[PDB]
Amino acid sequence: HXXCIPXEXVCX
Repeated sequence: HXXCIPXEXVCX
């Protein structure tokens, strides 16, 4: 939701 952060973070 709202984007993705690769490494430390989430997709969605």
